[PDB]
Amino acid sequence: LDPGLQPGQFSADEAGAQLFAQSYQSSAEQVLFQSVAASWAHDTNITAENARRQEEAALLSQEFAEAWGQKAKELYEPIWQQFTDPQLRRIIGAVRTLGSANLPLAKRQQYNALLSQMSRIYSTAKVCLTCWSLDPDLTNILASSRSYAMLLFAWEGWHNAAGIPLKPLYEDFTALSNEAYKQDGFTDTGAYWRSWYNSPTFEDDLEHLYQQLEPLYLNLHAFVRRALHRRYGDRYINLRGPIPAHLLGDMWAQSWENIYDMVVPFPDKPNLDVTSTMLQQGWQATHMFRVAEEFFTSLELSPMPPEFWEGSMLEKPADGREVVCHASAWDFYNRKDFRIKQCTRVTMDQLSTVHHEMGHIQYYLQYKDLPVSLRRGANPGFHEAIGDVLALSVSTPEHLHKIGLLDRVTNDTESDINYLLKMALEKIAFLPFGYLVDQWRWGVFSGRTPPSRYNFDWWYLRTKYQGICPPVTRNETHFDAGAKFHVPNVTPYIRYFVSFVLQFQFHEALCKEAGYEGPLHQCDIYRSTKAGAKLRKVLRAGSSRPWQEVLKDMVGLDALDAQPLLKYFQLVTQWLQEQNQQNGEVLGWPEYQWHPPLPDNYPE
Ligand SMILES: *[C@@H]1O[C@H](CO[C@@H]2O[C@@H](C)[C@@H](O)[C@@H](O)[C@@H]2O)[C@@H](O[C@@H]2O[C@H](CO)[C@@H](O[C@@H]3O[C@H](CO)[C@@H](O)[C@H](O)[C@@H]3O)[C@H](O)[C@H]2NC(C)=O)[C@H](O)[C@H]1NC(C)=O
Ligand SMILES: C[C@H](N[C@@H](CCc1ccccc1)C(=O)O)C(=O)N1Cc2ccccc2C[C@H]1C(=O)O
Ligand SMILES: *[C@@H]1O[C@H](CO)[C@@H](O[C@@H]2O[C@H](CO)[C@@H](O)[C@H](O)[C@H]2NC(C)=O)[C@H](O)[C@H]1NC(C)=O
Ligand SMILES: *[C@@H]1O[C@H](CO[C@@H]2O[C@@H](C)[C@@H](O)[C@@H](O)[C@@H]2O)[C@@H](O)[C@H](O)[C@H]1NC(C)=O
Ligand SMILES: [Cl-]
Ligand code: NA
Ligand SMILES: [Zn+2]
Repeated sequence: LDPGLQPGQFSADEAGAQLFAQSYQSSAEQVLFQSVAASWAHDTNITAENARRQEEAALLSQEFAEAWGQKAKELYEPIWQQFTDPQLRRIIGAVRTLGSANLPLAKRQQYNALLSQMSRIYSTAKVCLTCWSLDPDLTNILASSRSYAMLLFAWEGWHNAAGIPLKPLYEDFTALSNEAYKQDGFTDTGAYWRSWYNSPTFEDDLEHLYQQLEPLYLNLHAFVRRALHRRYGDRYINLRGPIPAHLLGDMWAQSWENIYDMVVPFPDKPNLDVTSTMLQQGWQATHMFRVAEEFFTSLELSPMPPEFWEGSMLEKPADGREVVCHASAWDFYNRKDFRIKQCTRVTMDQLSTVHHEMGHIQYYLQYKDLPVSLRRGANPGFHEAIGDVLALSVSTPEHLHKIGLLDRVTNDTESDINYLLKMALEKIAFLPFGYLVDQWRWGVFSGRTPPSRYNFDWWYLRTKYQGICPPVTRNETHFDAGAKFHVPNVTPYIRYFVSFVLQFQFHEALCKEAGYEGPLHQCDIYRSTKAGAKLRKVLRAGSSRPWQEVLKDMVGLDALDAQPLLKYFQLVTQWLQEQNQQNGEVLGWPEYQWHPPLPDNYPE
């Protein structure tokens, strides 16, 4: 560790702790910068040499964390929790958590190499028949093919290609992860991840929210399944069974907006999927980012800096390069560089993704002057919800009209149902998946799910929550969890479930603040500078204050609450119920064992 990056001496008291944190800050920014830069060089240009550089950057970060972590303990262990400066308690709190820096060097190198290889396997996997990548090829097939066999080929090929090779590495990762966080005093890595919400009743709180949301999901499910039956027939759709996992428009069945064309109740109202118009009008990636930016400046939030437009990767490279395509927003921790890396396609759902990612950037811009340790969301759910909140306004027919993507506007009950259904396919359908992923991982971390039940426990949860089944037989050679990015990339998931609740709480608060008086799902906060100021206050706080308090100041409540989401969707909730009753549907999938047959001519 460079002389310049090592900790010196400070008095063992609060005034010295302030001096400590300031000195940490100065060297931390240099260490984070080099680490994020090496990650960037790799992820926008995957090569062995880039990987080796990234691995060395990670080791350097571990060394830093160890020196400053050990020093924070040495000087402040008896007294940090009693400090008068609450920001300073949070900073010391973060600095003394060593994580992977608790590993001896040899396990460090093994841990870093495992992360690097899991990521390289996920992002370079291909399905060959001439090889299809996940982005754009397999995404497009899953989104717009309607051929059972083609969808099955893409689904099965992806799951096999990414998942199977990941399993030995993921087992070794899990062991070392646990070994690391056990030395910081947690039972397993999952306990550590859960501690970020600082809520003794976290798991119970989540389960109480899910119980209120599940009826909506059950009703959406029944309706969609019925629509699928009418297209695919009773051989491949069981009206009392789970839905085959390849038919819902997405590789993970995680959101269903791409099958909107199959379920839309009133098809001679305005077409609410504007992808065509976007293509017809010749939208490019850059237009999508500029349109998102302009929403943000309409609120008197910050524009993207020059360094964002010069630095970002906003399209998949056409040169020789292999890249990580999964969309991400990057803070280089130097108060100056911020970038998005996305293999942007010209679709409506990607317009939302652009907003999601710009939400991350906007947070980075607003809190960049805080101490590095506080440069994060009030909780991880907050960071994931910013961009989605704006995208709720953008997707309203009224707003789409204003930006030239919808000629006709209508304000009638049929158009509303169409709109709310489209939104339920995006939002309601995700809830079970958003909940289940970390249940899987918590079980793996705690040892409840050993390697010998990875796929068994995955599909138990996928069926339990989502009501889907694999369209071909799976066994424990398969590692279907590892065919989802966040798993080999070691990115927590529960944040997305929290996000999907939070974003409706935020939407209701910002619509109220903007003076809007109509139904929640028709609110557009565009150009509301009052809404901007309320949102800006959250962003600027970073993690400096308890998330419960930040939320209370924003929405008038100190807890996650499903009531705003329920109110948003009220009309379609009522309507789907009535439709399912009228059609004689069974809610749920009591034939839980059912799986579809293979096609006759398959794979050939
Ligand atoms: C789409 O249409 C709805 C419904 O509009 C109502 O019924 C229609 C058939 C017409 O007769 C309309 O004239 C009628 O308002 C619109 O929602 C309605 O918005 C208004 C305000 O924009 C709401 O009124 C407010 O009520 C509060 C008290 O509760 C007062 O303090 C305010 O001064 C204001 O009068 C009204 O509650 C609301 N009604 C419903 C059904 O919720 C909706 O705004 C419109 N959509 C768009 C995007 O224009
Ligand atoms: C596109 C996005 N990408 C992550 C990237 C997270 C990441 C963290 C650390 C290193 C690399 C990447 C994000 O920015 O958070 C995403 O992964 N989802 C958002 C999203 C948006 C709408 C609906 C659901 C979700 C969940 C999630 C997903 O698509 O699975
Ligand atoms: C992708 O990364 C490689 C390194 O892994 C880059 O190649 C280096 O480029 C510099 C400047 O042209 C050369 O001096 C080095 O000798 C190259 N190293 C190797 C081992 O090839 C490459 O330029 C990167 N590609 C892009 C488009 O950024
Ligand atoms: C796991 O499965 C592999 C591939 O085939 C799968 O199982 C057979 C029986 C078919 O039903 C097929 O549709 C499935 O996808 C096998 O090659 C493998 O040996 C199986 N068992 C083990 C222990 O890996
Ligand atoms: Cl999280
Ligand atoms: Na999609
Ligand atoms: Zn995100």
